[PDB]
Parts: sequence; C-alpha cells; structure tokens
Amino acid sequence: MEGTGALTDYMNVAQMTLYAFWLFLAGLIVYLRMEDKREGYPLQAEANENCNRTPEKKLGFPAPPSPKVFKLADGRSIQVPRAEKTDYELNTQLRAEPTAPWDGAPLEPTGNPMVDGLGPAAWAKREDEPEVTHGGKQKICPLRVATEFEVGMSRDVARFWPEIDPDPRGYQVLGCDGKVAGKIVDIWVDRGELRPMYLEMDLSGVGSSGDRVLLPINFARVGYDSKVRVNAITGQQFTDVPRLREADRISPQEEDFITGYFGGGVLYAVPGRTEPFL
Amino acid sequence: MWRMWKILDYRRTVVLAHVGMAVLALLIHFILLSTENFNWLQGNPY
Amino acid sequence: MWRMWKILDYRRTVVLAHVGMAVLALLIHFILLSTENFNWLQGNPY
Amino acid sequence: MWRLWKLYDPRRVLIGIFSWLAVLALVIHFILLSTDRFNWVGGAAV
Amino acid sequence: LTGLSDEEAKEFHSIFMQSFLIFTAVAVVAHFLAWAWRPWIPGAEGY
Amino acid sequence: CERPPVDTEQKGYRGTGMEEVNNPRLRDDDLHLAPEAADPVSAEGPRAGEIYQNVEVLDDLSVAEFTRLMQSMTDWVSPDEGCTYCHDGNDFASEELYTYQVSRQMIEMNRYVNANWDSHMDDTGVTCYTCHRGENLPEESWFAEPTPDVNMAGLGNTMMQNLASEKTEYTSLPRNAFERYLLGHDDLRVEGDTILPHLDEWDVSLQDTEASYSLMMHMSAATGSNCTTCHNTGRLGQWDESPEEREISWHGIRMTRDINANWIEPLEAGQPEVRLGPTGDIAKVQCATCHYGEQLPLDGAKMVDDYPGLMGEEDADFDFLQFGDLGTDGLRDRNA
Amino acid sequence: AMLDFEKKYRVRGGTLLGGDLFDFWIGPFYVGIFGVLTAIFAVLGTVLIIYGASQDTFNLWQISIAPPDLSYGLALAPMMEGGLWQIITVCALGAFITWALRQAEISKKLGMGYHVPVAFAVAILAYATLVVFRPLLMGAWGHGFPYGILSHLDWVSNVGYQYLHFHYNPAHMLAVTFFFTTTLALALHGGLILSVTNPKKGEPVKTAEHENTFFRDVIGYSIGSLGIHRLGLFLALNAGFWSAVCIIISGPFWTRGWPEWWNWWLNVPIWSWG
Amino acid sequence: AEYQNIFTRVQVRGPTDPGVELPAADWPRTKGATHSWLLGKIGDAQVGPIYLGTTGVMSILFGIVSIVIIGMNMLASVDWSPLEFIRQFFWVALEPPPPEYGLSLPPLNDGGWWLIAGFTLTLSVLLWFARTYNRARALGLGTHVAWAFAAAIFLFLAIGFIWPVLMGSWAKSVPFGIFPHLDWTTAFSLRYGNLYYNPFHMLSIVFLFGSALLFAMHGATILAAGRYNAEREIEQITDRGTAAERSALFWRWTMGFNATMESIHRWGYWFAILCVITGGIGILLTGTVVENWYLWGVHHGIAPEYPEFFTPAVDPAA
Ligand code: BCL
Ligand SMILES: CC[C@H]1c2cc3[nH]c4c(c3C)C(=O)[C@H](C(=O)OC)c4c3nc(cc4[nH]c(cc(n2)[C@@H]1C)c(C(C)=O)c4C)[C@@H](C)[C@@H]3CCC(=O)OC/C=C(/C)CCC[C@H](C)CCC[C@H](C)CCCC(C)C
Ligand SMILES: CC[C@H]1c2cc3[nH]c4c(c3C)C(=O)[C@H](C(=O)OC)c4c3nc(cc4[nH]c(cc(n2)[C@@H]1C)c(C(C)=O)c4C)[C@@H](C)[C@@H]3CCC(=O)OC/C=C(\C)CCC[C@H](C)CCC[C@H](C)CCCC(C)C
Ligand SMILES: COC(C)(C)C/C=C/C(C)=C/C=C/C(C)=C/C=C/C(C)=C/C=C\C=C(C)\C=C\C=C(C)\C=C\C=C(C)\C=C\CC(C)(C)OC
Ligand code: HEC
Ligand code: HEC
Ligand code: HEC
Ligand SMILES: [Fe+3]
Ligand SMILES: [Mg+2]
Repeated sequence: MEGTGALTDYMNVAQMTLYAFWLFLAGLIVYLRMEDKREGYPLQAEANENCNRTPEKKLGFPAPPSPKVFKLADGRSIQVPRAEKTDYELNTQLRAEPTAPWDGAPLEPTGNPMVDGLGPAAWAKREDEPEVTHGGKQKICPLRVATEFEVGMSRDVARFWPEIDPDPRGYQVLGCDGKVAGKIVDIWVDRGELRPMYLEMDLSGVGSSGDRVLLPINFARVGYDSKVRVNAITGQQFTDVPRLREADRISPQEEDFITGYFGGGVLYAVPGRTEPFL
Repeated sequence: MWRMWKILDYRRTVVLAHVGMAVLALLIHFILLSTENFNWLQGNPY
Repeated sequence: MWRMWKILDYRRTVVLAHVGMAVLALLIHFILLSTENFNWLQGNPY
Repeated sequence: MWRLWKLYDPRRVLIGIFSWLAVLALVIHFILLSTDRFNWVGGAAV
Repeated sequence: LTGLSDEEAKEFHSIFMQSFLIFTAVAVVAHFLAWAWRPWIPGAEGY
Repeated sequence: CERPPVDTEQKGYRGTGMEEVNNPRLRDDDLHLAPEAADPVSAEGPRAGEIYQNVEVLDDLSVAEFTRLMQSMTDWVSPDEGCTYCHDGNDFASEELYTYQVSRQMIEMNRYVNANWDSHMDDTGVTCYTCHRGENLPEESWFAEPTPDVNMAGLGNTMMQNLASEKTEYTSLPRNAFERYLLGHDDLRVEGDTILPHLDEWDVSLQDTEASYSLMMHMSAATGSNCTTCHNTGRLGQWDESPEEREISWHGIRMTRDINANWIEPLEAGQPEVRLGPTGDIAKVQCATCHYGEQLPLDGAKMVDDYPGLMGEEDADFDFLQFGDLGTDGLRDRNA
Repeated sequence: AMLDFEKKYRVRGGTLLGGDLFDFWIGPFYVGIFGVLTAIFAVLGTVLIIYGASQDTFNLWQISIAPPDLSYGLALAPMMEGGLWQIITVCALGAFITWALRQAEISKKLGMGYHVPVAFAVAILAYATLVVFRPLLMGAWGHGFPYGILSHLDWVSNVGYQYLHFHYNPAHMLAVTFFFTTTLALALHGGLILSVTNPKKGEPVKTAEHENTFFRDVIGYSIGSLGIHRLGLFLALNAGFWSAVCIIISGPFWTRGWPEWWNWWLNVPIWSWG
Repeated sequence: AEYQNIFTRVQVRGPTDPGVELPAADWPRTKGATHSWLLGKIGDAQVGPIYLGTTGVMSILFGIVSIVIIGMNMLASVDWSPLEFIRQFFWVALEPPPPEYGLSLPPLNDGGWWLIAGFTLTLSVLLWFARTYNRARALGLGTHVAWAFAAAIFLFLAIGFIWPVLMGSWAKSVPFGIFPHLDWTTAFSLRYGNLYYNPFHMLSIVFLFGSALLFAMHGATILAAGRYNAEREIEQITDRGTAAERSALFWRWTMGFNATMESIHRWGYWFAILCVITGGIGILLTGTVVENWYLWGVHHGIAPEYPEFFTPAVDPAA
C-alpha cells in the first residue's frame, strides 16, 4: 500500500509501533513476574517430588530478583525475602502427616490443627515488637489506653439509632454452636487505621471471668440484640485462643496467632466442615 | 424569634443563606434574561 | 494599609496575587487574540 | 454588626468575598460579551 | 469565637466598611461611565 | 421502557450482530393501512383535455377516470374539506386557491416519481396518500434550521449542534443534515478508501462525519430500521458487506433530494405565511414523509396501478446520477 | 514445588464435592473435583474451537465459531451451523461455573471468605447475559456473540449500532463510568502503595498515616486501607453488573434508538419551558 | 452466616488527624475536618482537611476559569434559560472551532472560547499534576500517583491537543459536552473506519478490562483475607503475615501463579496506566499513519470474512 506511514510494500508505521509495544509489554511482563517472586522463593522442591529423592530449589521462570532492602522508619534496613521467616518455615516440624507420600497430597493434621497452626489455622513468623505509629504511639492498643477514641463515629446516630452505630462493650459472645463464651470488656483500635481491630472479651461463660482473650473483628458479627456471634469457632474453643504476652499490647506475631486460630475454626471448629457437601 | 438561634447554628445558617441566595439571585436574573420581555440587555419591546 | 498584613498572610497573598494575575493575563490576552479587532497577530482592519 | 468578625475569621470572610467577586465579575463580563449591545470588543453599532 | 476582641473587631469592621465604600464608589463611577456609553434599561419601545 | 416479546429479523451473516429488533406493540397499524382502491371506471370516450377548460396534467384520462382521480385525491389530502379544499367553490376551472396550484404541482411530482424512481420504489409507487395519510399536510415534513448570524465575539454558538432535536433523533448531532443532503447534495462519505492517509486528498472533518451520522439517525428511525439493516458497521464503507437495502436507500436519498429541490422548493414562493417554517421556507420531504417508520410505506401496498393519472412517462433525461453525484443536471439552480 | 511457606497450608478439606478423591495439587494448581471438571470443559471447548477453526481458517484473529441463525430460535442447530457454538457455550459456562466453585474450595481451605468466587460470579453473570439470558428474552440462541477474536468485535459494533447510538444507553453510561472510575481507583491504589513502600531512595518505608495524609492533601478525602478495597471491588462489580443491565435492556426492553430514551428527560414538566 | 467485610460494623472516632507534618515552607493546611458516619461505614470517616499550595491554587483558578467559560457558553446556547439548561444539560456543549480555521486562533464564538477553555483546562490538569507530585514528595513518598496521573494526562492531551495538532485543525478535537463528546467518540470511529480494528485500541481495552479484572480480583482477595488484616497492606509488605501468604496461595492454587502484597500493586498500577498509554498511541496513529482501520485490518489479515447471507449492495455511484 501507499500513503503516509508506509515502511515497505507491507509494513507500516502503526504495525511496527505495535510490535515495538509487544517488546515492551514482554519486558514489563517479565519484570512484573520477577516482582512476584520476592515472597516464598526460591521454591522448595521436596524429596518426594523429584526422581532423585532429594530436596531441591526451583527458581522458576523468570528467576527471582536479587534481595530487596526496605529501610524502615525506626532505622532498620530489612531485606526481602526475610531470612528469619524462611528459616522458620523450612525448619518448623509440622504436626501433620501427608495423606499420601506422592507430591501434591494434602496434609492431615495429627494433633489439634487449630493450636498447631495447620492450614487455615496457620501463622506466619512475624516480629514480636508491637507496632508504632509514625509519631511513636502504640499502634494497636485497647480503648482503655487509647483514651482519645470513643466508640461510635456519630454521637447522634449512636444515641438515637444505636443499631447502626453500635457499642459492643458488654456484649455477650456466642460461638458457632450458639453457646455463650463470655462478655466483651474492651475494644482494640489501630491508631493508624482508625478502626476497631479486636474485641477483648472475658471467659465468664466457659472459663475464668478474669481471663482475657482477643476476638478479631472480622470474625465477629456484632448483632442488633447485644450479642456478638462468632461463626469461626465453638464457644468452648474460646478458651484456647492464644493469650497476649502483655495485657495491653499485641505484637504482629500475636495478631497472626490470634487471627490464625479463629481462621482455623473454618475447617476444624466442628466435625463435618472439612467434609464436602456430598 | 431570637430563640431560632438556640436551634439553628447561626454561623452555619448565615453562610448557607448567602450561598443559597447567590444561587437563587443568579437563577432569577438568568430566567429574566431568557425571557423576551425582561431581558434588559437585549431591549425587546414590552 | 499595613494592618492588612496582620489579617492576611503577606507570604501567601503575594503567591496568590502572582498566580491569580497570571491566570487573568493569559485569559485576557487570549480573548483579545480571539477577536477580529484586537488580534494584533492577525492584523485585521480596524 | 461588628460582632460578625468575632463569629468568623476575617481572613476566611475576605477570601470568600473576593473569590465570589472574581467569579461574579467574570460572569457579568461574559454576559455582556454575549449580547450585541454591550460587546465592547466586538464593537457592533447600536 | 475568633482571637479578635471587641476593640479589634470594631477596627476591622470600620476599615471593612470604608473598603466597601471605596470599592462601591469605584463601581458606581464605572456604572455612570457605562450608562453614558450605552444604557441598559430599555424603554417600552426597546432600543 | 419496553418489554418482550420483540420481533427479530436477521440482516447479515450469523454472528455478525446484524439484526433488526422491533416492538410489535409500538406499531400504529392504522397509519400504514392502505385505503381500499375504488372500482375501475371506464377509460372510454374523449379525454379530459378535450372536456375540461383548465387541465394541464391529466389530459390523457377519460372523464370517468378523471373524476375518480379527483374524488380519490379528496379522500387522500382533504376528506374533511371536500372538493372545495382546492377548488374555488363551484368554479372548478379556477386556479385562484394556492392549494390548487400546489396540488397541480403535486400531481406532476407524483407522476414524475412513479415513472422515474423505480430504482428506489420498485413497483409500489406512491400516491397522495403515501405522504398525506388523509391529512391536509404530511405529518412528517421538515423545515430548514434557522441560521442566526452569530455574534462572532459572543457565547453559546451551537454550530447546528449541541441541542436535543427531533430532527437528529434526540442526539446532539448536527440539525442541518436535511439541508445538506436531502435538499443540498453535499458528500455523505466519511471513510477514507485507503489503508494509509492521504490528507490532501481525503480529509473529512468530524463535524462532517457527525452530519452524515445525523442523516443516518433519521434514515434509521424514519424507516423503522437501524444502522445494521444497511451496514455491517465493522466495515461501514464496504458496499459488498452491506445488504441491498443500502443500494435502495441510496436512491431514496437522491429521490428525496429530487422531490425537495425540483418539486417542493419551487412551491415556496406562493405558500401562505402560516404554512412556512421559521426561516420562511416550505415544508419539505424527509424519509419519514413516505415511510412513517416502516420499511415499506403503507405496508408495501401497490396503490398506483389502481389509479390511472398518477403515473407519468419515463423521462429521457433521468439519470439518478445527476443529483450531486458526478453531475447536477437533475437539480435546479437554487437547492440550498 | 511449593513456596517456602506453602507447605503448612496444604491441608485436607474445604471441598464441596469429590471429598478426598480429587483433593490434591498438581504442581502449583489445586485440583479438586471442579478443577477436573473445569479441565474437561476447557479442553473440550478449546479443542472444539480449533475444529471449527480448521473448517474455515487457522488465522488466529479470523477464527470464528458463530451462533446459529435466528431462524433456528431456541432449537439446537446442526454442528456446522451454530451447533458447534452452542456446545462451546455450555462448555464455557460449565468451565466458568466450575472455576468459581473450585475457587470456593480454595477459599475454604485457606480460611478466606468467598469474595473471589462471588466477584467472579458477576463476570459469569455478564457472559450469561450475553449468551443465555438476552438470547432467551429475544427468542433465539443466535443473538449471542460469536467466539472469535475479531468476529466478536463486529458483533459488539453491530449490536451497538442496532440502537443507532449506544453511548446514550443510560445503563451503558453508568457501566462505562464504573469502568473508568475503577481503573482510576486502581491507578491511585497501586500508585499509593508503591509510593509508600518505595519512597524516594534514602527514605524509610512510610505508614498508613502518610497514605491518609496524601489523599487528604490532594483531594481532601481519604477512603483508607480497608475502604479502597471495598470501593475497588464495588466499582468493578458494578462495572460488570451494569454491563449486564445495559445489554439485557438493549433489545428485550428497548428496541428504539438509545438517544430517544432520553425523551422522558426532555419532557419533564419542571423544565419544559414550552 | 459470616461477616462479609462489606460495611464497617463498629466504628471508633478520635480526634481529627491533622496529617503528617509538612516541611517548614509548605502552606498551612485547612482547619476544616469533620467525621462522617456514612463514609465511615465504607472506610475512613474523616473528611478533610485539604492542602492548597501554589500549584493547587493556580490549578483551581485555571480550572474554574475553564468551567466558567464552558458553563457560560453552554448557558448562552440555550438563551440563558436555567430551565432549558437542565432540559438540555447532557446535550449542550462548548463547540470546537470549525475546520476552516486549521490550527489558527479562531474568533471567540467560533471555537475561540473552546480554545481558551481547552488551554486553561490543560493548565489546571498540568498544575494538578505538579500538586500530586509535590504532595507525595512533601511526605517523602514516591511519585507513582503523579506519573500514573501523567499517563492519564497524556491521553487527554493526545485526544484534545496533540492529535488535532498533528491533523492540522482544532475541529478534530472534542467538544466540552456530555452527549457531544460521546458524539465525538462515535464519529471518530466512523470517520477512521471502526476503531475496534485499531490494535492499540484493542490493547487499551485489554488493560482497561484487565484493570477492572485486577481490582475485582485484588479487592475481593483483600476483603476475603480481611480476617487476617490483609487490608493493612503496608505491614504485610514489610512483614509478611499470614494474610499475604493466604492471598498468594489462593491465586497460586487457582491459576498456578501468584503475586506478592507489593507486586499486585505493580500489576494494577501498570494495567491502569498502560490502558491510558496505548489509548494515546492508538489515537495518535489514526488519521496520521492509518486512514481506515478496517482496511488496515484487511491488509494485515485480521478482518473476519463472512459467507453470503444477503445480496451485496452495489454503490450506484461507482
Ligand atoms: C459501537 C458499539 C457501542 C458499544 C456497544 C456495546 C455492546 C453490544 C456491548 C458493550 C459492552 C460494554 N461496553 Mg460498549 N459500546 C461502545 C463503546 C464503548 C466505550 C467507548 C470507548 O466509547 C466504552 C468504554 C464501552 C464500555 C463497555 C463496557 C461497559 C461493556 C463491556 C465490559 C463488560 O461487559 O464486562 C463483562 C466481562 C465479561 C462478560 C467477560 C466474561 C468473563 C468470563 C466469565 C470468563 C472468561 C475467561 C476466559 C475464557 C479465560 C481465557 C482462557 C485463559 C486466559 C487461558 N463501550 C459503542 C458506542 N458495548 C458489553 C456489555 O456491557 O455486556 C455485558 C456489550 O455486550
Ligand atoms: C466483573 C468484573 C471483571 C472481572 C472479574 C473477575 N474475573 C475473574 C475473576 C474475577 C473476580 C476471577 O476470580 C477469575 C480468575 O481467577 O481470574 C484470574 C476471573 C477470570 N476472568 C478471566 C478473563 C476475563 N475477565 C473479563 C472481565 C471481567 N472479569 C470484568 C471486567 C474478560 C473480558 C472483559 O473479556 C476476560 C477475558 C480469566 C482470566 C479468569 C477466569 C478463568 C476461567 O474461567 O477459566 C475456565 C477455564 C478456561 C481455560 C476458560 C476457557 C474454556 C472455554 C470452554 C473456551 C473458551 C470459550 C469462550 C467463550 C471463548 C471466547 C473467545 C472470544 C471472545 C474471542
Ligand atoms: C490510569 C489512567 C486513569 C486515571 C488516573 C488518574 N486520574 C487522576 C489521578 C490518576 C492517577 C490523580 O492523581 C488525579 C487525582 O486527583 O486523583 C484523585 C486524577 C484525576 N482524574 C480526574 C478525572 C478523571 N480521570 C479520568 C480517567 C483516568 N484517570 C484514567 C482511566 C477521567 C475520565 C474517565 O474521563 C476523569 C474525568 C480528576 C478528578 C483528578 C484530577 C483533577 C484535576 O486535574 O483538577 C484540575 C482542577 C480543576 C478542574 C479546577 C476545578 C475544580 C473545582 C470546581 C474547584 C473548586 C474551587 C473551590 C476550592 C471551592 C468552590 C466552592 C465554594 C462554595 C466552597
Ligand atoms: C454558567 O455556569 C456556571 C458559571 C454557573 C458554572 C457551571 C458550569 C458547568 C455546568 C459546566 C459544565 C461543564 C461540562 C458538563 C463539561 C463537559 C466536559 C466534557 C465531557 C469534556 C470531555 C472531553 C473534552 C476534552 C477531552 C477536551 C480536550 C481539550 C484539550 C485537551 C485542549 C487542549 C488545548 C490546549 C492545550 C490549548 C492550547 C492553546 C495554544 C496556546 C496552544 O494555542 C495557541
Ligand atoms: C410526498 C413526497 C408527497 C406526495 C407524494 C404528495 N404530497 Fe402534497 N405535500 C407534500 C408536502 C411536504 C407538502 C407541504 C406540507 C406543508 O406543511 O406545507 C404538501 C402539500 C400539499 C398541498 C398543500 C396543502 C396546504 O398547504 O394546505 C396539497 C393541496 C397537496 N400537497 C396535495 C397533494 C396531492 C393532491 C398529491 C397527490 C397527487 C400529493 N399532494 C402528493 C408532500 C407530498
Ligand atoms: C439505509 C436506510 C441506511 C441506514 C438505516 C443507515 N445507513 Fe448509513 N448509509 C446508507 C447509504 C445508502 C450510504 C451511502 C451514502 C452515499 O451517498 O454515499 C450510507 C453511508 C454511511 C456512512 C458514510 C460511509 C462512507 O461511505 O464513507 C456512514 C458513516 C454511515 N452510513 C453510518 C450509518 C450509521 C452509523 C447508521 C446507523 C445509525 C446508518 N448509517 C444507517 C444507508 C443507510
Ligand atoms: C386538491 C388536492 C384537489 C381536490 C381536493 C379536488 N381537486 Fe379537482 N382539481 C385539482 C387540480 C389541481 C385540478 C387541475 C387539473 C390539472 O391536471 O391541471 C383539478 C381539476 C378539476 C376539474 C377540471 C375542471 C376544468 O379543468 O374545467 C374538475 C371537474 C374537478 N377538479 C373536480 C373536482 C371535484 C368534483 C372534487 C371533489 C371531489 C375535486 N375536484 C377535488 C385539485 C383538486
Ligand atoms: Fe491493595
Ligand atoms: Mg459534536
């Protein structure tokens, strides 16, 4: 053909602009997949996957990039993927047995999967130092120390329509089996996220009234009848929720312990959840 | 009706009155421009 | 009239005046360029 | 009427007044540019 | 209540009303000149 | 809002999305009913040009067929008025009324299109009733959009655009599409016929494209069609990818342009002031003046053969290509 | 092979069907019963597509499995007259539905909510609107779109111009608004997270304080870490849903030009001015 | 019966966050900040304060001038009737210059007001770009948002300025109206032969659809893993929690590959800005180096061929 844009008898400028973008899109796709390989890589090929019956490491394609250094606010240059998390995962002895020796067989937990961190109950290896705001305050703290927060975004809504702006303090907690686990005594708020994160409760229903346990808010269904319904775990199972090292702080690790325990209830709280519909 | 200011916040009411009257005065003036008999800049016979 | 600078911040009035006059100067110069009697670059008869 | 300046920050009131006058003056000038009789740059006869 | 006092507010009000007087007087003159150029209130016969 | 059921028809190959969807509950069913034709009266004896004092168009009709035609035209254009709609009382040889001169032009035009425009109307032809439908005026005429001689330094200059108009089927498209194409003969093509640009040979503006778009908006709603019935919109300027409706409606454009430029506009001088549009122009024919929202006007009823007198003689000068397409021999000087 | 943290999560349970029989991983993919089904459905549909391609042309863009003629109504057609399209439709529908059920098995196993399968059910709803629901209401499977890279673009073109200006479709203007707004929100969300975790070189990784401060500095409001993902899901799901609405009302509930639909607005007694 | 992380049930209100401290040359922020219950259900409840500096003020002034010009011309086109303005609100527009003016400066009422509105609108969006850039730098953040915005600016400039300039006429540009700029969008495709066959329009749609796909995937995944504080994504990038692992494992098990908490936002960022960049390139190619996109597609063998169903029309004027 002829006209403006012709490069040969067949090639034209728009077509070669397109292939130019193909080369860029590939280089971007390869670059994006490398950024994908900074967590969990290199892959751990177990012995039972390889014909030589030896554990190995697979880079995949594209191979992972070099380690990446995140300088942190408190003056700590962390490298990603983090060495301590990889070392914890590779050395932890799981309390589970594969349902079959071949690769891809699911693990069947031996003891109690909820307290052993198996499957939906699992936790990552995180820091034990409680998080801080940019200004140095305690990031996730209960309302008894984070006294500048009051429950309820709108005072008028909380006073005249408390159903849609509730205050769950003093609410009874029920498990997936309808049994009473205790009473909510406090609310934990993230000073950065400006949201409730945990509902601290006592175990007055299934244990000691003086015991304190954190219930993650995303596992709590704060009702309209002064009852909080947790579908994750049975009411009797609130006693084994991991306790805080310090009654007034939570490390990111304990957040993974506590949310992990409730997440494990989705499969292990009662018999039959693991079992299919049919 | 000085008690009206124990109900309606006077600072916000004054501002919203000026804003609201700005829209209404502009709207009424514009409506008169659109009519044939009251567009003073066009000067049609009455 | 220096008491005006105890009300308004002279630092941010100066910045505002300069950027405000910049918008108006471009607007007026461009309006004049879009008229037949004052586009000094087209140079139509007056 | 002087108590208005205790109710509001005078800097805010001035900024609001001027911001309004600038838009109002521009709307009025644009309106006159729309009409035949008061388009001064167009220079149309009466 | 802003940081102004009764004396400070009275000072702003007087200067503000004087500023309104000067600004309005300039506008009124600008309207006498505009009326002399081309009047804007049409008669019953129009223009 | 509408609802199912909807009548569907396939216009192109399966999967091309070329389909017509119609709502059967939206059809009038009375506007499109063809009147029952009168019985064939005799064609014997002397012609009308030998009987009547003032006859110039229907000269070669019998006395019986002349009066049958006159009664048929009365039902078609003025049933509630009678013969005195066009005739000055009892003096039928008088041409005083403007409706008489207009109707004399309307017979000459009705005869002309029925004899020369089978490239569009095939064999159906048209009758006074195809356009009038029992009314003094066709419900579906158009006037020229007013041209207000803009300020050139003012504000709000719509360039025939940016207002919802029934002319443009409630789009903001140009409202003067009828003037440019149904009375004028401006080019309708918007697509370059080459892969690569030749900007100095083909540079149609988007404003011209939207004007051709606005005519297509009308031509769709005016015949109860859509863009798909005349086009494969993936390849809009490919004639071999278009149904035969596109070729037919091509002549519908040039016939409507012929009706407006050569037969309707000459009547503008002697119209009453009440009849004229805002610009002072005569009401003109668009695609819906005959179709009224249906592909086949009056359900495709062939009414012409029942009435001798509405068919003329096939002109030797007719081209259908002499209306703005390689020549302007079929158009008068004025157009618009 | 597995991610260096992946092993502890690979447990038994979470299936809806199949139980232990299909509850395993092949490489990285969890299989499940709906993975076997989605594999059979996907391979069947893809191989049937290639067979249809072998009968007209192998050019990738010009491959087209077209729906049957409208004259067929809802009847199943001969294979080379749109019956091949109909089988591919039931294969693709099954492939999509078992894909979402499989993502539901994966959701339960990792203790996640069912947001992903449900958000995918909206996408499946839009395809079902295109090939099942709308062809049903109009009365023929031939109203669905052809299975071809460039042949389904002509379908979109012609179906859009069946209403003479598809931009005036009120539900389509809403869906386009949701599509434009969600990629705007995606640009802001992706950019803000990268801007915090990747500040200027020599700066610490910032906080959620800086994220809220940035948008309060720019537009005067910040939706937060949690709000951006609710709104992001909301905008994209409304984009899919109003896509379904805009196409389901084009033909079953509106047969005229879409610009004419706005005649009610032009006739509101409040602002007729005539 | 599980909580779906769709609305925040329990909210807690504290003092208004005044924002992170700025350098000691920035303008003071506004003092106005209030909390909204309705907005607090979806997310952060605080509305305001807002920063306004040199770039912000000048962007607002240039933008207000543009909106006033468009609005007053829109209102003037309906004879100044506010009622007729509402009736015709979607149909009115500030019309671009007619083709006869080329790239010259046309009279105010013949596209001159359009050119001024386009110039001030371009200046406001460019200053807003500098504002987004500087607000990020003032907080010590990366300039990713600004460059993503710059990518959207480039399509805006390609459509309205660069492509009309490359074509030699301001008529080719898009009017300031709701339905009129939709008329421009359709007519553009009609004129240059079905923009569907433009490959960079195809790619533009790929990244636009993939952006909605990505936000739906990512937003649903963060809500689904909200039980493990997934939405605190900055903590998960610097300290990989179980939520980051379950999000990655979910997609690794589904489609065989995953991302990270950080790399997902690189995927979404690039999909958002590539949509608008291939859009700009596709617009710049048509009219300049491609006349008809269907004919271009025929040449490169991408146009499907259709068997006979109807009698083909023949151009009478052939
Ligand atoms: C000239 C034609 C008309 C027009 C006619 C139409 C018609 C007809 C339609 C649209 C539809 C749409 N139009 Mg439109 N449209 C026009 C111009 C535009 C413009 C513009 C630039 O002006 C924009 C931005 C849009 C935008 C849109 C969207 C709102 C919508 C498409 C998104 C969607 O449906 O998601 C939904 C996403 C899906 C349906 C994808 C389904 C995903 C399934 C579940 C999974 C598939 C997996 C796959 C097989 C996996 C592959 C294998 C692996 C990769 C290995 N249109 C013009 C004016 N438009 C469509 C719509 O809304 O339908 C719902 C539609 O039918
Ligand atoms: C509704 C909001 C948006 C959305 C959401 C969405 N999509 C999703 C999800 C979500 C939440 C997933 O979780 C799921 C996923 O896991 O993605 C990685 C998915 C997905 N969306 C996909 C694609 C996709 N989404 C699209 C759109 C959208 N997805 C919306 C804009 C589009 C468009 C607009 O075209 C496409 C192409 C996949 C990547 C994936 C679903 C994968 C799947 O279902 O796999 C099943 C098995 C297969 C191999 C599919 C093919 C099997 C068939 C038998 C053959 C092909 C038949 C088909 C009819 C061919 C048509 C071709 C022609 C049109 C050219
Ligand atoms: C990746 C490409 C996508 C994208 C990205 C994108 N857009 C962006 C950004 C990014 C990354 C920004 O950072 C920037 C932004 O601010 O985001 C919130 C923006 C933005 N994208 C916007 C719009 C937008 N983006 C669009 C599209 C897209 N944006 C793409 C799909 C579109 C479409 C689909 O057409 C639109 C319409 C803006 C909301 C914003 C940039 C705003 C801007 O430039 O404003 C300039 C200034 C003005 C217009 C001045 C007038 C404004 C007010 C009227 C002034 C008020 C005066 C006074 C303060 C008050 C007066 C009243 C009194 C009574 C009080
Ligand atoms: C009367 O109204 C008041 C005052 C009350 C306020 C109301 C205002 C209202 C209601 C305004 C309504 C506005 C609307 C609805 C606007 C709609 C706008 C739309 C949809 C716009 C869509 C697209 C427009 C585009 C993309 C415009 C592009 C134009 C560009 C990019 C122009 C670029 C021009 C430049 C860079 C100028 C260059 C000038 C130079 C100097 C180069 O010339 C020599
Ligand atoms: C469509 C192409 C037409 C056909 C066929 C016939 N007429 Fe017509 N006629 C047509 C138009 C567009 C108009 C103008 C209507 C308007 O609003 O001004 C007319 C007008 C007349 C008139 C004048 C009516 C009046 O002004 O009161 C008459 C008397 C008339 N037409 C008669 C007529 C007859 C007798 C026809 C058949 C032979 C005929 N018309 C055909 C459009 C069309
Ligand atoms: C038949 C009644 C038609 C309908 C319905 C629509 N179109 Fe059409 N279109 C038709 C013809 C006969 C022609 C050729 C006109 C000529 O004189 O050459 C056209 C032409 C176009 C064009 C110009 C394309 C070109 O040749 O370069 C366009 C852009 C166009 N048509 C678009 C179009 C649209 C969008 C329609 C639906 C609303 C539509 N047309 C309907 C006949 C008919
Ligand atoms: C307008 C549409 C007409 C109506 C209604 C009627 N007539 Fe008519 N008539 C009309 C015209 C234009 C002409 C001129 C004929 C020509 O070809 O030039 C006529 C003519 C007659 C005549 C002939 C009179 C003569 O020339 O001496 C007669 C007798 C006649 N018309 C009778 C007639 C009757 C009885 C009608 C009522 C039913 C009638 N006409 C209605 C136009 C129109
Ligand atoms: Fe995110
Ligand atoms: Mg337009």
